[PDB]
Amino acid sequence: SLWVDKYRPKSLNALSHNEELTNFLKSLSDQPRDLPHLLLYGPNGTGKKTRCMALLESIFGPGVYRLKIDVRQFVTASNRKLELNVVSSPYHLEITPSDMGNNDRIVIQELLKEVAQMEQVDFQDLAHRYKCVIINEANSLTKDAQAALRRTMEKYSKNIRLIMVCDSMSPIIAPIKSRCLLIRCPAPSDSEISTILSDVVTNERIQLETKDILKRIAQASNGNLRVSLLMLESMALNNELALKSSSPIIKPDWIIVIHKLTRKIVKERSVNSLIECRAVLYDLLAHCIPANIILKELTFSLLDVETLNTTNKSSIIEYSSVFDERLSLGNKAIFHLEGFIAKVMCCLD
Amino acid sequence: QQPWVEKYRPKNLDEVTAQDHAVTVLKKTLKSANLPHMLFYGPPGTGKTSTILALTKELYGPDLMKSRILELNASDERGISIVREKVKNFARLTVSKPSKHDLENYPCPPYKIIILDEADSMTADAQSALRRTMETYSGVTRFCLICNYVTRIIDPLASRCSKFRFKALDASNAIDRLRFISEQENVKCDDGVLERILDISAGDLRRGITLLQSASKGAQYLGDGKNITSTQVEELAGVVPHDILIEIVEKVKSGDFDEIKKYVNTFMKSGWSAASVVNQLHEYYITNDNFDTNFKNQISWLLFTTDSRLNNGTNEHIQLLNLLVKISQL
Amino acid sequence: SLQLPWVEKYRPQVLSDIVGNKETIDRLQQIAKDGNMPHMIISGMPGIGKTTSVHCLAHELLGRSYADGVLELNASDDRGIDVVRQIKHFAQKKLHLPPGKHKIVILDEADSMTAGAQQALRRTMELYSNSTRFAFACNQSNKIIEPLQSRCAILRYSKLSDEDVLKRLLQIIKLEDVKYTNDGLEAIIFTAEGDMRQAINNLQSTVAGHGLVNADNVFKIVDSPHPLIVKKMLLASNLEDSIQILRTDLWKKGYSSIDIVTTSFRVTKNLAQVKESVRLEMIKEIGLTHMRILEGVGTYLQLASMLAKIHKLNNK
Amino acid sequence: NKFSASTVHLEHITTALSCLTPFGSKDDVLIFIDADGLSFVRENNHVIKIQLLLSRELFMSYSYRNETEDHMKLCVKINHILDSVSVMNRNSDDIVECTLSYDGHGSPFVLIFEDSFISERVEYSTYLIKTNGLELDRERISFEAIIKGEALHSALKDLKEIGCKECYVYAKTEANDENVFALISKSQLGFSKIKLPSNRSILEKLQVFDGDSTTVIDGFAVIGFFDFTSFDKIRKSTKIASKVLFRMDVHGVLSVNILSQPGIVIEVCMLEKESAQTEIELLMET
Amino acid sequence: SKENLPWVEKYRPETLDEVYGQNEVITTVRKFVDEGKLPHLLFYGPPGTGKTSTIVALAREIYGKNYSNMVLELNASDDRGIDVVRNQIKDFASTRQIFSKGFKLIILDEADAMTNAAQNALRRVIERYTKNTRFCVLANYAHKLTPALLSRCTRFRFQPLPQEAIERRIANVLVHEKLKLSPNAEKALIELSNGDMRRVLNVLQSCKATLDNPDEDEISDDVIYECCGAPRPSDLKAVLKSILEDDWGTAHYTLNKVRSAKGLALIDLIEGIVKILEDYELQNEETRVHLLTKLADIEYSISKGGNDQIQGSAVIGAIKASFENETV
Ligand SMILES: Nc1ncnc2c1ncn2[C@@H]1O[C@H](COP(=O)(O)OP(=O)(O)OP(O)(O)=S)[C@@H](O)[C@H]1O
Ligand SMILES: Nc1ncnc2c1ncn2[C@@H]1O[C@H](COP(=O)(O)OP(=O)(O)OP(O)(O)=S)[C@@H](O)[C@H]1O
Ligand SMILES: Nc1ncnc2c1ncn2[C@@H]1O[C@H](COP(=O)(O)OP(=O)(O)OP(O)(O)=S)[C@@H](O)[C@H]1O
Ligand SMILES: Nc1ncnc2c1ncn2[C@@H]1O[C@H](COP(=O)(O)OP(=O)(O)O)[C@@H](O)[C@H]1O
Ligand SMILES: [Mg+2]
Ligand SMILES: [Mg+2]
Ligand SMILES: [Mg+2]
Repeated sequence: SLWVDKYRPKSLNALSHNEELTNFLKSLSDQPRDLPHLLLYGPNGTGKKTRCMALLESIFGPGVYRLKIDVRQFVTASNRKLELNVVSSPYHLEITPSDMGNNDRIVIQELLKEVAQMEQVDFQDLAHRYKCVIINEANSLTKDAQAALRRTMEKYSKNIRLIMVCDSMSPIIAPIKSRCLLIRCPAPSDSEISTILSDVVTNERIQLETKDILKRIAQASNGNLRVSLLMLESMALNNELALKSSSPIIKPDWIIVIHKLTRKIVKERSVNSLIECRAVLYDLLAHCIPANIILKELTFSLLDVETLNTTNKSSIIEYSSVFDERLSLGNKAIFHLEGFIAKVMCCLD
Repeated sequence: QQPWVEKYRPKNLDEVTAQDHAVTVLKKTLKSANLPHMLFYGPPGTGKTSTILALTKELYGPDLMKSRILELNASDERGISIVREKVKNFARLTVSKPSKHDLENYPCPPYKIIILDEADSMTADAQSALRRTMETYSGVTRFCLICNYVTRIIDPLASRCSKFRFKALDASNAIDRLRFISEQENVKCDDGVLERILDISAGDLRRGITLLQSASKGAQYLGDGKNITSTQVEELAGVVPHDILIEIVEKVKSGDFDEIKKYVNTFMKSGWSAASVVNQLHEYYITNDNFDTNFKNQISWLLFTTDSRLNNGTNEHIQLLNLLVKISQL
Repeated sequence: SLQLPWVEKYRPQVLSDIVGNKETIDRLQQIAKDGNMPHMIISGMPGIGKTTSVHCLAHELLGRSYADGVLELNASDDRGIDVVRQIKHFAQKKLHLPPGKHKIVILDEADSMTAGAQQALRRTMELYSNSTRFAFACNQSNKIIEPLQSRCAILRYSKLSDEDVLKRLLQIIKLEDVKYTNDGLEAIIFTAEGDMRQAINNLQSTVAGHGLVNADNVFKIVDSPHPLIVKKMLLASNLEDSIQILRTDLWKKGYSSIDIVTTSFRVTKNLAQVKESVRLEMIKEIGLTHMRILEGVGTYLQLASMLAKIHKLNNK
Repeated sequence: NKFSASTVHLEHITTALSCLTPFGSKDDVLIFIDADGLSFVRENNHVIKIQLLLSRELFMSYSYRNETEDHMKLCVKINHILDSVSVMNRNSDDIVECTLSYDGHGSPFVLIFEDSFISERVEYSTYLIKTNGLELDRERISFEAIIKGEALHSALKDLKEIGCKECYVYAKTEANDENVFALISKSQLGFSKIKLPSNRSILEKLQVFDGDSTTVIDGFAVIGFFDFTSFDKIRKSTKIASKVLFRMDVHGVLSVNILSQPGIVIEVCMLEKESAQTEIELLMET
Repeated sequence: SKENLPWVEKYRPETLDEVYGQNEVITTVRKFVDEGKLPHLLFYGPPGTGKTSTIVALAREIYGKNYSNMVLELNASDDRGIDVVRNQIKDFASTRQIFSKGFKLIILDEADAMTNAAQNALRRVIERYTKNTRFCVLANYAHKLTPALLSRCTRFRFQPLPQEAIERRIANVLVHEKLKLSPNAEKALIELSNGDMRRVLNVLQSCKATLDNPDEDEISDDVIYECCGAPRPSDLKAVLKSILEDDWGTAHYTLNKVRSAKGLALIDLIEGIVKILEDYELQNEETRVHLLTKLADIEYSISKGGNDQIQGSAVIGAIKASFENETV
């Protein structure tokens, strides 16, 4: 398996990148009977899902990591048969309503309502009494599945509990946030990522030459542990079980494509350059990369150019904010992704 | 047992704090039988659902409720078809005969109540198909609409429904309830606490009771028998520490775009919410006396625009960086 | 309980009593006498005589066989492809008509028909063109498919002028011996806006309410067309007067904000003496206000803000 | 229990329910409870109304202990009753004793099915009441015809098979025993006519009056223009009719009276269209 | 019976005498009824102005005991698709009225919610059976009705209720409930209604419930403002004066104190300030534009929620900004 999964912490005592948060999780799990609904928010890849699974182990004992997949099908308002993968555990449940699209409403109103209606009592029943359902990517719920959750998890909370993992809580409506306990998961420092990578290379044979390259991995990952371990394995496979200080820090292909787009924008500012930028943006979108991420990375690559003055960067960030707001309240992403670029190269000239 | 929010839910109308302008009217309804159609609107976690459930319990009782109450929320389909058949049929139903126990213990008004919670999520056609359903069967059926944004309720429906605004629960009107919960849950706190909880929870008692529950859980876990301090509740809420805010504003005072860019980049890794930091910046910049009128006039609009953009579900790194850059160039 | 409304009581029964479209009406009378009436599509706006002319044409043409000759179908009747497959037996029917006369199939409101029905109507119009003729009457000619318009002679009815409205009003008045004055009839025509039916209805209402058709009595029960008040509001010089109109003549009169926004959109589309950039900016502002109104904020402050933005983009 | 009725001849109430189906199949039904018997009333679009009546003699027990009011009115949906009795008639060959019950306003309509081993009990929810204005004037009858059930049922079936978008009725009795009664239809075939015979076994009595039900005259005919959508609502009731009585007044109301063999009495009131008259006369003089 | 009904439904007019405010239309329809000819009517106006009441009372003075067999009332609570128009309305219109009260009446309440296909099909039912039936159309939004339908219907506009009509009806309600209302309370009620009878009746019912002794106890303006939760005029004037003259900190403190004194919301304060601003004698004409634009944006944002403390500061900043161009 991958080094992100093979070395995944499988308990609350195995966490080693945030201790205040681990103490808080232990405090929550000491008395599991009055556990409220929890909303874990923080940067991507900090270990929010790992912390949730550790908490579920701590509350329901070992038994929560034995996942198996259930195929569950619905039908939209019209006769549109739909499928959703449901990975389930003897003590908890996990679904990703965002994977089905704008029709997560039927999923929330049928699957979750059915599980919340069942009492789970087994001959006069914390452990296999209430149920825990994990909503992965709670940000992508389309402002309506969050409305169907306001009463589902407030009326049937005696036999079900909700713990949702979301990076950021801007797209989550106020009523949903009000009913839940907010748990913040800060990103680990570079020293902690270096320590984790050192442990991995100690249990592995990557044959490090200097422990200042693990620091380079940590700095290049921008606080993302999954990405850090992915680069570690990448270099420790392309460069053999050997990591020299000359080894190349591997970055995702879409990132370097966005950097090339940035350099093209800075160099060439003309209508034909705009059309080629559109072609590259279409190629990026053809890989199912979300448009907000494309805009964010493009903006933060444009702000990294050393040949731009402060006024150009301020204009770039203002246009980025305006077009991010437009993208949020929009249907087609290409219009806004093109408008941002057009304004950028109309300002740099 | 159960979360303190689902354990201290008001059971009668006398447990509903801070809303007397509406609870008094609903209590006067008990002796009479002229309950009008009600439109409950207000900020989240203000007690609308609790108030209506308490009123229903006091009017009917556990036995007659199952026959004289219909509750429809956003968790179930409420399209035009459902509105035109199911709600209409329930409104057309005859009032069930109350039992002798019910008549001798409860007022048992000669009508039923249809509770449409989260009515703001209903479409305009569904709300239009309600007007004559309420008007024609007003004498045998009553309607209660619960919503957070009154603008999402169409004007014709808002005209026929009596409007009851539920006030925001601040530290001046909900301190007694939180104190009661604390003394009944044996929660020890310093002076100033249980007021900072209500200040952080802007007009929301549900969150001001969940925060207190989490603080008590942690305090019981640590096991030193010491009170809960303001720092602990603040940290648990998600409030940015004052030192980080001071560093942010010093970087803003500097003006350098790349310094601000890197501080924001390292700040977004901490996971702090953009809304909370924006609110703290608002408090700092408006209540200070070191800034001129023009500075405050411009920054109020800047913070307003940033908050409006954040409420729409946008990237917080782009919005926070833009707000700080703008504040650095005023 | 025995009187019929003046709209139906005075509906013309002969082609000579149909005011307006002088040339078109003369052509229709010539077709009535000569015969050999072609397939026709009669378009135009409401209240001009598109159905009072097709029915009169069918009457004066078929005459005594107006019962076995005129198959009238309209939106109130089912007109699916199945019906078009009632329209086939009627066409196949043989009736001994005078020379030059043909059966008429009056499909009133042909713009609301389904496209399958039209694709079958083409078959019927192609196989049975020598015995029966089709007279489509609609409000927008584009709703009839091009293959059907190809086989038909398009006759477009223009808006009725003030003189053809005044002449018919004078006829109806002389028949109803009501009292009037010149200003009252001018106001009735002004509020009619090229509609004969609306003019008749307004005259009937004024006579019933008061009896004397003067300006005051007409205007106290019939309101001046609000599209014109919207146009007056949008062309104001300073914002004071524009907001003043918006309030007094549109808000306190009971008009809904959404109605004002839609009327403003149409007025801007048809506005004159305004630059294209200004027109498109006003269209954008009106669209934003429409969005705000549809989302729930149906307040007078939104309309005031829209007028302020329009003035701001006008003065610069 | 303010009302209680027991019977074992469930086929009678089954035919009563199947005679109420033509008047829409998912809507409200009015049930009038009085000392004389049990009556179901249905109305459609304010243009046609049916009124079946189950007499006290059809039940061994019929209490009606209600004293405050002489008659009791309740409104229950018909789809619920149909869907229930449909699955209850699965084992109808068993000796079932139906028991109707009603405890007053606010109480459900009970329908107990006991087989001496299983006692199924159903409580139908009663709805608010929105049906007499649709009644012919008894002093204004223009024609009164008594027709046999089988002949009328056959004529209605034929008119259904011909389509019969619109229908016409004729009632002329000439100087001699020339009782003419016909059912003309405006159908795809064109102008079709079904003429009832003048013999006394099919047409027992035809009498045409001058709108007063007292003065009989010959040589004049009363014409009724009816929509066959409403006219087909009596076909399912004529299927079990021994004799059918037709009455119409000058206000344009046709009152079909159906008697079954004691059995069940069915009263249907039908409204006349606005309105071909000369075509009718010319076709029947021909 | 009629004593356990809401005041909005208990005080529904039964005859055209009791419909106030709308005088011209009532006079015209009374003359139409007496003359015996009734055209196809269309009633237009704001909600709660008395359209349904007017048409129902007219159809009770036109029919009587047969108001249930001569009038077919269809509204938004009923399906009104193409099939409904083609079958139910067509069969009601074609049939005869048993000669009762001449023509039959069809009332289409809330016709603005009807689909365009149904309205287009109704055109040839309105003008074919006009000899037997008369159609009435009730709508609040005229843009949702086809122009052809508007052409064949006589348009009567129901204006917002004037002050005099509200005063008369409030007096009727008071006498029928044995209540006392001060002149200032009546002013406040008639002003908060915005030409709505239903709002008046609901607020009066809440006022009666608020009073300890519904009889012997008067409804002052304070009671009205407490029950309806609206700012007092003095509160709005004080907030505005603090914003205009005092500094930023004092203005912020005064706004917060005013809102916390009685739990006042921000949207009602915004509206109250907006009216006073509308009255002002501005001399720059960009003050007005900035005020309207900024306050409309703030109101829309409030309509979608957010930080209620950021929005108050936004309001203060918008006012100060706009009223700095006045001195320019
Ligand atoms: N006035 C009050 N007195 C006591 N508890 C209250 C009050 N208002 C709210 N609460 C508490 O707030 C929690 C939730 O209140 P609810 O009224 O059910 O939520 P809400 O008002 O419907 O907000 P929504 O559903 O998001 S619109 C419960 O634990 C209540 O005990
Ligand atoms: N040219 C005309 N001269 C006199 N009266 C007319 C004329 N056109 C229409 N009318 C009157 O309008 C009414 C009949 O309306 P129509 O002519 O059928 O309207 P229309 O042109 O068919 O518009 P649509 O398509 O039905 S909305 C009667 O009251 C007529 O007297
Ligand atoms: N002119 C009036 N005089 C007295 N009471 C009135 C008047 N207008 C309205 N009301 C009251 O307000 C209630 C609602 O008015 P309605 O006439 O039923 O509805 P409406 O005015 O047609 O508004 P919509 O468009 O139907 S929401 C009535 O039941 C009356 O109690
Ligand atoms: N405390 C930890 N110790 C070691 N590895 C960790 C720790 N926390 C997270 N990780 C690593 O990070 C990877 C991804 O974490 P993940 O659960 O995806 O975070 P998020 O839920 O925020 O995306 C896991 O494969 C895990 O190995
Ligand atoms: Mg609620
Ligand atoms: Mg026409
Ligand atoms: Mg109404």
